[PDB]
Amino acid sequence: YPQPKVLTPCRKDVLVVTPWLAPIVWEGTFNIDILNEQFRLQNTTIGLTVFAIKKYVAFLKLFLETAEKHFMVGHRVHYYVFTDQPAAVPRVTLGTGRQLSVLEVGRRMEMISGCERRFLSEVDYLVCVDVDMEFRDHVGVEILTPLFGTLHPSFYGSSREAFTYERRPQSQAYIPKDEGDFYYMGAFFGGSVQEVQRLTRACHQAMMVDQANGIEAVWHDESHLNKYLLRHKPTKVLSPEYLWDQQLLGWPAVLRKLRFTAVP
Amino acid sequence: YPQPKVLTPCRKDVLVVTPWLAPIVWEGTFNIDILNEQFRLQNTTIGLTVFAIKKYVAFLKLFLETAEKHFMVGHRVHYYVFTDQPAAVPRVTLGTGRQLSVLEVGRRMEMISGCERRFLSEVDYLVCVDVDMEFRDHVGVEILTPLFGTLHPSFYGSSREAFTYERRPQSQAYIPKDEGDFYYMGAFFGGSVQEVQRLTRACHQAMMVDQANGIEAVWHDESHLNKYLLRHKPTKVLSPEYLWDQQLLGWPAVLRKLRFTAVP
Ligand SMILES: O=c1ccn([C@@H]2O[C@H](COP(=O)(O)OP(=O)(O)O)[C@@H](O)[C@H]2O)c(=O)[nH]1
Ligand SMILES: O=c1ccn([C@@H]2O[C@H](COP(=O)(O)OP(=O)(O)O)[C@@H](O)[C@H]2O)c(=O)[nH]1
Ligand SMILES: OC[C@H]1O[C@@H](O)[C@H](O)[C@@H](O)[C@H]1O
Ligand SMILES: OC[C@H]1O[C@@H](O)[C@H](O)[C@@H](O)[C@H]1O
Repeated sequence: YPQPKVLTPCRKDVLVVTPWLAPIVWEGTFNIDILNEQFRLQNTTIGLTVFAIKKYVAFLKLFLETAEKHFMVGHRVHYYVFTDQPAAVPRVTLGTGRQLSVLEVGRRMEMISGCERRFLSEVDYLVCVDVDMEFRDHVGVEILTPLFGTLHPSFYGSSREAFTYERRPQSQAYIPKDEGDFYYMGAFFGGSVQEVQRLTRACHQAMMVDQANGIEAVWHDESHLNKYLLRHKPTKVLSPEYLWDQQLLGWPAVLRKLRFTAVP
Repeated sequence: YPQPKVLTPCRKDVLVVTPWLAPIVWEGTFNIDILNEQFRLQNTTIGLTVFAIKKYVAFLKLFLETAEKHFMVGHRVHYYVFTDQPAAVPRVTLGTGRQLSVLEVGRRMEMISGCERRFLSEVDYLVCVDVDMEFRDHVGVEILTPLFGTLHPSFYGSSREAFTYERRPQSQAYIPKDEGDFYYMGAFFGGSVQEVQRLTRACHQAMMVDQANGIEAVWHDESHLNKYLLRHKPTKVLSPEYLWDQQLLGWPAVLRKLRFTAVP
């Protein structure tokens, strides 16, 4: 492979590492051949969780189809579809080493954290996403790490005072005006099973405290996710390549790939 | 602290992440306040090993004195001085939470890997350096990670064909002309105790194989270190700030700090 050269940065237009030395994942920063070998040597299994409740079942066909094309191809994958309509889950043909479980429900942080023992035995990493999305390009093992969040596409160019963190100190999700690294979106986070269970258990515990005190954070679990990732910093951060809306935001030059996007 | 901004890289003159998403540690890439808190929360202890055999005992006073000023200040530190002259080890006054053990000898990869049980109980990380050096500036927890190597100061601008890897395929340290990420120097490596014991055990095993086959790698343990870090890629790479010789190489603009340098 091309020899990296220490005096020629690959990307000079974007921050590629956080101040706590976590990689920020952009096209041009990783050699996927290297990463694939590292992960295949450990026989890595990746769990992907998606909620499809009521009308949202309609998004599953395109979500699954495009995950088969782009999501961890070559690696073991276990999709977990949480739904109130098990009969509505479309039968999508899967590649080898890939499987799908339907988990009938009848919220997300709770549901992710009481499926606890099942995830620990079955997968090495968990990735938690929204269902009303599609994969358009590679999303692979470059994202994998103990704990990751994703830069919210509307706020990656913003100053922190503008971040819509929870601002009331009455809420467990409270973050002062002068604190904050990034604004992560709730739609794409993950990590090792142990770290995701820690995060979702914390967020759930914090939501219950707010509920008992008669307050809902301004953006619900995303507020708590942001407070958690402030205090427990992620070991990788995904760039907005990993969570985009072309309809609302276009295709800026800074995004060399649009990998996982909102459905119009 | 200053808010990192995703569209303003801190350093645009240097590669700050490897193609396998390991940070390359340069001044300007890390907020040490963040890192210090993370490590102090775990009550981190760092072991620093140094060999001072024969004449090399003379380098210990300045090495230890300047380590006290610059090396992991604020954190727990355990110096391990391997020497053939225990009475020649200078008595240097140490800061709180810091200790020094004198290990009488009567090579390095062997010696590091049979002190195995002692390191596992006493320290969380191990750092292995040459003694004929001095600390001139901060060397702290930014370096800490499961496995790290350091860019050899003479070769960081070079192409791989120029790297003085072992080129004879008869040697365990053999690396083909078209393979190779970097040229790491043997003078500064480390990691978790488990990873350093794995590395030094591998290098030792490989040296014995070469010795049994009547061959010495061209640069001895540095050759084996380079073969190991090719096949087991380091989780952080230190920039040449961490291993420099101002007499031979000056003080280039690209080096904002000279942290650990050869003694003239
Ligand atoms: O009725 C619903 C609402 C939400 N969701 C899941 O939670 C996410 C949030 O959807 P969004 O917040 O865009 O809709 P809203 O929060 O406004 O109901 C969806 O992607 C689904 O993955 C769902 O399955 N059914
Ligand atoms: O007689 C010796 C040679 C080496 N060393 C240790 O191993 C390192 C290598 O020294 P160097 O290779 O510069 O000297 P040489 O390898 O030419 O003997 C030294 O820093 C010491 O840390 C030592 O203690 N005594
Ligand atoms: O301010 C945060 C909000 O940003 C909106 O753009 C987004 O659609 C919401 O889901 C929420 O993340
Ligand atoms: O080619 C590798 C060699 O480079 C020299 O500059 C160095 O002093 C030697 O110790 C060895 O590392």
